[PDB]
Amino acid sequence: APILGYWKLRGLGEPIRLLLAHTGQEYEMKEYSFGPEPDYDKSEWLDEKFNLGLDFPNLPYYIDEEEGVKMTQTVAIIRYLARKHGLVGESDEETIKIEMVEQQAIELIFTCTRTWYCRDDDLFDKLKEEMMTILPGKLIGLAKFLGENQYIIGDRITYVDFMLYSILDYIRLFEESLFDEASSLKDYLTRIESLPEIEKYLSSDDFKRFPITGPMAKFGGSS
Amino acid sequence: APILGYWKLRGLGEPIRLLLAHTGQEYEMKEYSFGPEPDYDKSEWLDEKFNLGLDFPNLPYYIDEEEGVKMTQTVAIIRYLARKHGLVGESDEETIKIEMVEQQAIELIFTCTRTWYCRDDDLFDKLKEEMMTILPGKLIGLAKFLGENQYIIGDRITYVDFMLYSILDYIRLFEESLFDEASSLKDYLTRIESLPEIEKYLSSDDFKRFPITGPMAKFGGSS
Ligand SMILES: N[C@@H](CCC(=O)N[C@@H](CS)C(=O)NCC(=O)O)C(=O)O
Ligand SMILES: N[C@@H](CCC(=O)N[C@@H](CS)C(=O)NCC(=O)O)C(=O)O
Repeated sequence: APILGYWKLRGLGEPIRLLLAHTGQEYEMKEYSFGPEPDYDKSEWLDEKFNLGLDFPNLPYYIDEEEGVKMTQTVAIIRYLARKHGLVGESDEETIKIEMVEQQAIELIFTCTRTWYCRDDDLFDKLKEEMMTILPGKLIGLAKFLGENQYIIGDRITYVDFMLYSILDYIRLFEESLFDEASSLKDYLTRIESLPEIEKYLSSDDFKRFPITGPMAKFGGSS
Repeated sequence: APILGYWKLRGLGEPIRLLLAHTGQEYEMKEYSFGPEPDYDKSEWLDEKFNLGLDFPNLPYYIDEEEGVKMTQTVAIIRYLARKHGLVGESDEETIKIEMVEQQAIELIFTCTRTWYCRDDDLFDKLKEEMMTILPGKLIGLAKFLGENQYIIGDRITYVDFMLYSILDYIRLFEESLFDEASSLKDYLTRIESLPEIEKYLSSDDFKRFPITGPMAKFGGSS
């Protein structure tokens, strides 16, 4: 039984889980809980961080004793699963578009993370006003790149379609208004939400839209 | 004639340039300068940013009219060049270790960037203290992973060796002391610095260890 380990957060792990659900691959979900308020300690992880044989101990991690796989980097994990299930590029031309979108998606995660995890309230407002300036342009870039395609690379679904759903959804829940004039991307999310196994996943009583981030974060973090 | 476009900083562009020098590929370096103090305007870039036909306009970017390549994501760019010059994995097993190291290297960049660019003074101090706490453990992980290997993956150099060089060097310049319990990595930097074409590149009258970061940054922004 392959094992995916992560916090009880959508976070970075959700794209991987969406891919797994889509591809029908069975896995055990190993979840870690933070400690109580007001410090939300990571003892649950830190007591085991070095006992799993991981080279670069981190969450998330992916372990498959049967295939001798033991990894710990989100993008490395998802690319590995994508390669296995044929959800990668088939030309160098496709691979370029895909890896750009991958990296554009990760860029959105870093700009969102640097704000949502900000401790100072005054700095949070500066970071947010600043984000509200930056994000429309990124979403328009994505809409343009997508055009009238069903998925980001065409009518074939790729691993970055799952990486883009999660981050776009998180942003959506942060501020609907950012999508007020982006029906193209809202239509795209709805297309993904209607893939059978995704519908199944989002319907599960395990699934909840929040928490997205850790309990120490200003946005998300709170069921 | 391929064009690589970046600021006149080492930042995310340097790994790509180290690879290009190593592989003997000819390129034009298109550099952008910041404005005068104390605003350091980005006009040189922003005047032109959306007029280059890039899908996700950003620095760095890579353009090759001849092969119809036009990209804007550092990891995507370097992987593209790696694929073309055979500096990628030769099994899925190698590719896993490579992409882990890639992502571990990018993790180091995001930790150091979130600190060196910190707009607040109190948070900068906390982030620097947090960094000093986090980093020894990461470097030790890298030293262990490397062991008695000449390069990070083994005896064949890959693109993630150039990624790892740059970020380890930047960290070295930030605080030597961080390498006290992981001295294996200083030998590794020396091995990289002695590859013929790298030696050539680092010996150039155009090469300087600083500036690493932009001039608005709290560390690394001064030649
Ligand atoms: N909630 C964040 C991600 C949180 C997360 O996964 N953090 C990781 C670091 S990449 C972690 O806690 N690692 C465990 C450790 O500290 O060793 C998001 O939505 O992007
Ligand atoms: N010097 C920083 C990176 C600085 C950098 O390259 N910034 C990029 C962000 S990807 C930039 O200026 N891009 C913004 C743009 O092109 O508009 C480092 O240590 O890596």
